Amino acid sequence: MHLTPEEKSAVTALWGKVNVDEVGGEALGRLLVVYPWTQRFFESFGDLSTPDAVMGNPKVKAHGKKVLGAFSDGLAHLDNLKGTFATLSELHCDKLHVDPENFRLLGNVLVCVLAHHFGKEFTPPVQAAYQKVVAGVANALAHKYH
Amino acid sequence: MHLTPEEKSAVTALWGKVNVDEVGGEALGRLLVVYPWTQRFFESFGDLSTPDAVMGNPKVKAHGKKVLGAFSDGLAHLDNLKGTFATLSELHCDKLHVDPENFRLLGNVLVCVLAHHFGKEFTPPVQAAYQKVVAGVANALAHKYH
Amino acid sequence: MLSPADKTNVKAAWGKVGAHAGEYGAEAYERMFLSFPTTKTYFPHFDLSHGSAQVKGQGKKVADALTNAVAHVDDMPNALSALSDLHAHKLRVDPVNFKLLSHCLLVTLAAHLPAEFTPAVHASLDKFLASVSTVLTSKYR
Amino acid sequence: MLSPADKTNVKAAWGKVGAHAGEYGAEAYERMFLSFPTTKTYFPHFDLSHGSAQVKGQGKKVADALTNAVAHVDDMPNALSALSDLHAHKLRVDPVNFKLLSHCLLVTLAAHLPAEFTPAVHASLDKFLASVSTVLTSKYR
Ligand code: HEM
Ligand code: HEM
Ligand code: HEM
Ligand code: HEM
Repeated sequence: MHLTPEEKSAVTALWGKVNVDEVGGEALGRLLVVYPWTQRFFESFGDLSTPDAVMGNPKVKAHGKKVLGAFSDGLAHLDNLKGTFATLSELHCDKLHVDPENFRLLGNVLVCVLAHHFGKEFTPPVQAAYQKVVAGVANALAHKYH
Repeated sequence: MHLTPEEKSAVTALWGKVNVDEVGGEALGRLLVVYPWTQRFFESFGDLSTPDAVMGNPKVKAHGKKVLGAFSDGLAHLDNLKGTFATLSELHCDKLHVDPENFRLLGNVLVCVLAHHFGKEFTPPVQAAYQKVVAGVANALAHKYH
Repeated sequence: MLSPADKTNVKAAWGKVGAHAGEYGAEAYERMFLSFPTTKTYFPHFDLSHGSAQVKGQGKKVADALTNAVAHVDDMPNALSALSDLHAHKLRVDPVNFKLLSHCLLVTLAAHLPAEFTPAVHASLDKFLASVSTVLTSKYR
Repeated sequence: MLSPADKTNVKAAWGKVGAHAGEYGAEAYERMFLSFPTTKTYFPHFDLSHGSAQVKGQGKKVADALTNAVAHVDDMPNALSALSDLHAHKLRVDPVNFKLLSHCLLVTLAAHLPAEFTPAVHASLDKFLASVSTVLTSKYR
């Protein structure tokens, strides 16, 4: 995707300060709390009955780290997001049956989670660059659906 | 955009039966009727008070003809929609201030008009090819927004 | 909010649909699966080929519930209560997808009711399906 | 539908916002204009640069209306009646845009209230803004 030099730099500098396991556990947990119908994919994960149970469930934290891990690897290949997520796009469609609209919901909770963690350093301009990236990633993941 | 050869032929054979002025006035009229907030742009067009007054408004019918004639010419350039609608994209964003969501609404009303017009000839696979065309056109028109 | 003219329009258009409601419900699901392929992620357990009995039974269940809401249009939350419960707690369909079905139902109705699908009835039908969608997703959270 | 716990959460979070509400409203509009550039088509008459008083004025007006909604949370349709009329028949903002400002509000809240923006309060606030959005577009057709 086309990112200005200023947007690429903003995305990359902030991401160097992120602890990918913690932020991944938070983002996934908040997705399951704020949009509870997303729990239809995680029936085998244990107690998801309340916010505290969601946020403390170790299966939610281990999945979150996995998800953001592969997201993190996509930030190294911003010029070819489609080629980078092709394999995982096909997996999410043919084996997991995950509606791509959930990629968009997660991209917006992730932005909320960065703002909550970094405060006034997550400025308007920097949120703009991350909104383009999460929309680009959601796009790449839904690309092989059929 | 990528349409299979079957989809392109389905799109082109139907459209050879369309009366562009008739369908254009019908599609824009019904846009203004079913989604009344889209009337914000046309306060100089006269009486828009009731469905019959929209549908019979000469200025609505004239604007429809113009909008669908440009659409029609894009159908000849299905491999390069972005390049075809680039200057119109800029005009809708810098001078007309038209929220691109309007394009998507018009594309769905246009699909309902074609089904009403063609009845059983408008089959599920014919609809699928036209949905891809209207979403491609809406994306081309929103391309240069900034 | 459905006005009285909306309610009259919906009761007339659906009255004409009549005994084909079930066949129209199946065709709208098939139109949705081909135009918007991501909706097939909610039906992995179904044979989705044209004319499949599974699609025909889903089309007939949805039509019946539409008929019930037209009959109880002034009291829809109470009449669709069990359906909203099932969608919110068991099926959990993302609420984006309701707009796609609605559009495809509208295209189905257009294609079958030449004389009745006027601009004002089109407007009323679109508003009625948005309200049914709202009621069906009211208990999601 | 807002539960008793949701209402309690919103009053608490909005209470801490307090006298900054106007500043948070302007920041949310600025976040919205940079992240979702199509939303600038509704303010062609404004100076949209960072720090604009026109943007600050709009942020203060929107903040005051949400304060009024929080204060009348069990009677929102009546307290926001005039605002609903105004968006429906003169401004005519397409509905999609209401979800874009609501997300930017949330982002603004998270960035400024790191102790109060818990998962539970994040869920209640999102439900609260969807409800304000629904009330504001209630009279569109
Ligand atoms: C940024 C977007 C996402 C990325 C990059 C991503 C990546 C991954 C990866 C790397 C796996 C592991 C595959 C394996 O070997 O089994 C996976 C599995 C999975 N993902 Fe995605 N994911 C994303 C979003 C989501 C969302 C939003 C959902 C659902 C709401 C989801 C549902 C799943 C499920 C159900 C699995 C299987 C977990 C299991 O084994 O039970 N993913 N994903
Ligand atoms: C397929 C979708 C559309 C196409 C192809 C299209 C095309 C055009 C064209 C060819 C013109 C005249 C260009 C000129 O004067 O240089 C135009 C103008 C205009 N369009 Fe669009 N348009 C579309 C959708 C819309 C929609 C949905 C709206 C608003 C609801 C809109 C609002 C306008 C307005 C207000 C004008 C100016 C008219 C005047 O000055 O009389 N257009 N459009
Ligand atoms: C007008 C909106 C809709 C209505 C009135 C409706 C109604 C119904 C009804 C009556 C049933 C059968 C319940 C039973 O067996 O007790 C059902 C099931 C189901 N619906 Fe909904 N539905 C709507 C929209 C949707 C949408 C948009 C989707 C997915 C994209 C969806 C997916 C399903 C699924 C997956 C089932 C269960 C199928 C099975 O396993 O038999 N529905 N719906
Ligand atoms: C919580 C959601 C919203 C609330 C509470 C709200 C409330 C208000 C209020 C109180 C006013 C000022 C009315 C007056 O002059 O007395 C206003 C004006 C306006 N709003 Fe909304 N609004 C919301 C969302 C939106 C959105 C999403 C948009 C478009 C992207 C929008 C566009 C406008 C515009 C263009 C004006 C008039 C600006 C002017 O002075 O020229 N509003 N709004």
